[PDB]
Amino acid sequence: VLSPADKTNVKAAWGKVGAHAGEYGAEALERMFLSFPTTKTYFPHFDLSHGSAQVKGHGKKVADALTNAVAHVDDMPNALSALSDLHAHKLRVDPVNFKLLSHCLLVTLAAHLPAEFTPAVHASLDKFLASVSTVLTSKYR
Amino acid sequence: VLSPADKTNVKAAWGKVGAHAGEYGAEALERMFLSFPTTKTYFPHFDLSHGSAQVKGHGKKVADALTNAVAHVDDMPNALSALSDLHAHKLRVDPVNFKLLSHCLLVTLAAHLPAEFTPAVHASLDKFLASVSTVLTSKYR
Amino acid sequence: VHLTPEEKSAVTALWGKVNVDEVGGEALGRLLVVYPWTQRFFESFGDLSTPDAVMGNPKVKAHGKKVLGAFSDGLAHLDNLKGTFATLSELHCDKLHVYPENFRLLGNVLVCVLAHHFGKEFTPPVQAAYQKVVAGVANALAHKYH
Amino acid sequence: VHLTPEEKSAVTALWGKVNVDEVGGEALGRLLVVYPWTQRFFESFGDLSTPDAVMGNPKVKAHGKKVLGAFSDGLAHLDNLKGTFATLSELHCDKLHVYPENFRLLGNVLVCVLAHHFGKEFTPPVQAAYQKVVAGVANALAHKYH
Ligand code: HEM
Ligand code: HEM
Ligand code: HEM
Ligand code: HEM
Repeated sequence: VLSPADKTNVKAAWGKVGAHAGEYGAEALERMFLSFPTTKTYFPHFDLSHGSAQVKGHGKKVADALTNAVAHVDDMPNALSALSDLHAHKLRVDPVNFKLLSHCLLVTLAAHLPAEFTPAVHASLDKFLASVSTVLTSKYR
Repeated sequence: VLSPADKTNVKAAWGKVGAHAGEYGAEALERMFLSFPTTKTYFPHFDLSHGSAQVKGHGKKVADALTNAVAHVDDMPNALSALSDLHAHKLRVDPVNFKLLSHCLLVTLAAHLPAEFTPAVHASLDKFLASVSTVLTSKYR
Repeated sequence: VHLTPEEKSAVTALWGKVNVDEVGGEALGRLLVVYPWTQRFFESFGDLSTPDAVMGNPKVKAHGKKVLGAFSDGLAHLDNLKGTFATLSELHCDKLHVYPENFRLLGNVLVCVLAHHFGKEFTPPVQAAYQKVVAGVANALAHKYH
Repeated sequence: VHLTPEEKSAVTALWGKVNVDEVGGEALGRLLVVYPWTQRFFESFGDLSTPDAVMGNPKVKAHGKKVLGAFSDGLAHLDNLKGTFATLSELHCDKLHVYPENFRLLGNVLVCVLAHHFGKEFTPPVQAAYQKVVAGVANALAHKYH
């Protein structure tokens, strides 16, 4: 889905996010790896330690991919075409992991923007992230 | 997602289904109600018994809605616009029930078309049904 | 539940700060708003047509409070989380017929609400401690589905 | 596991006919094809890049057979399905780290495969008996996640 309303919220929260986008994407993974250790299985060649610059640079990666989504939210599929391949085909990431990632992303959003992280915005973020996830796992589908 | 392949499959199996479409839609619910009795909670004014003509007529309803999807698979959202409202908004159906229904739908498909219910087709049907469900519950999203 | 001394200290030190009056409602509210299907369960709660109407419903905030209790209950009963929740499980299992996955949602939204209220103080490590508890409770809950 | 006399008669009567050589592979095969993420676990199985390559893999049909065993095992041990599966749970839980939900899918696809092989003989009522069993196994399996 994603309503004209959702669309508004997602573009709002992110507007808010700004340049810390990358900073947040990394916090997200970090949170993920600690709370969901099983996910750690995909980054075996990664230094998953606290200040790992590896995880640091990946966060930007993810973060930027999410930025690409927001700006092209009305065309995610075509937008994330490449990423779906990597994740579904090449990586074969268990769809469940997207639920775990999205969670930490939310948690991160919440931990930093108490002002903008309204119940309504929260919902639109969750909706948006599920869209992203669906496409990124759409090759399974 | 739903690839040019998926799309081919869905259209193929259904072509195969024919006039028995409605016949199967009802077998599907029946199977659902017996296997997942918690679902029965939504049809309290329905005679959920074996030959229930209520269940009978609903099956065609569901069945026809699935046919509408197949033919408009490239625009499910707009197609099931109404139905998403009914189910998400007005009925507030637990998304989980869609997983339960689609399962019974598959099970019915399989019990009737052993010839066309290939592992490849099975996958495409599953994918398709997930699509319909996501739309039918996208007002929650 | 395991919760290392460190983890325990993290969990305990946090819940200590938790505004029990308003967090349970904050979390229950958010569950209804984020997972709208879940609202089919609080039809007798009143107007839940808008998140505003949801976030300012006295029943919601009233109910959200009992929910945190059970959590306070469990948080200091990790030993026998199944013991503690038998009765509750029964209510939600074969009385409410609430799909156990909803148990997880709640848990997670509770995690966001906490993260919401504590900001930086809700570090990854504390989060993970909380992820453990939250899932223990949700598992204690859907126990009666066996 | 409850399975009324009638249900049991249904279950038993069915499994009796079940081609143990080829159903397990049929179901394991379909799992990899339907839920391709699941293939991350059988990388050492060989060529699984096409459904055909999947359905005609000797290790898949080789493996699919041990899986039915566990089921024959359980099917006739509904009394203590957790007892029967402790070792298996252990392998999949903290050895394979297979998300419990895949336990469910396998079960489901097992249902379709049966449905597929028995046709009309796989009535709703027998299906329901099987849904009970399949979920018991899946729950016995994810037991060590506690
Ligand atoms: C919104 C959700 C996600 C987004 C936007 C995302 C985005 C990305 C991007 C942009 C890349 C690198 C692409 C490049 O080469 O530029 C990547 C790689 C990767 N992703 Fe994700 N991802 C998401 C979720 C996940 C999840 C849930 C997992 C599994 C736990 C995962 C596992 C991986 C792995 C293992 C890599 C490759 C790392 C490497 O070898 O460099 N991703 N992802
Ligand atoms: C994707 C699969 C499904 C399709 C295509 C579908 C389709 C339909 C259709 C076409 C109607 C009738 C609407 C009207 O003309 O007023 C309907 C009604 C309904 N559906 Fe479904 N449905 C699906 C899944 C489900 C599930 C999983 C449930 C939950 C058990 C459910 C519960 C209901 C209920 C309770 C009604 C209203 C019946 C009445 O009060 O007359 N549906 N659905
Ligand atoms: C960790 C998760 C949960 C906990 C700890 C919890 C706790 C509770 C508590 C303490 C009560 C009321 C006790 C009393 O009447 O004395 C309750 C009742 C209730 N729960 Fe939950 N709950 C959880 C999740 C859920 C979910 C996911 C739903 C589904 C929407 C749900 C639906 C309800 C409803 C509708 C009632 C009201 C019962 C009535 O008044 O008849 N709960 N739960
Ligand atoms: C009904 C659910 C399942 C049952 C009854 C089952 C049964 C079994 C059995 C009997 C074995 C080997 C027995 C032996 O070595 O003596 C096994 C191993 C294995 N299972 Fe499953 N399984 C189930 C679900 C799954 C799922 C969902 C996955 C994930 C895709 C999975 C992945 C594996 C793998 C990869 C092995 C091989 C372990 C090794 O040889 O190192 N299983 N399972």
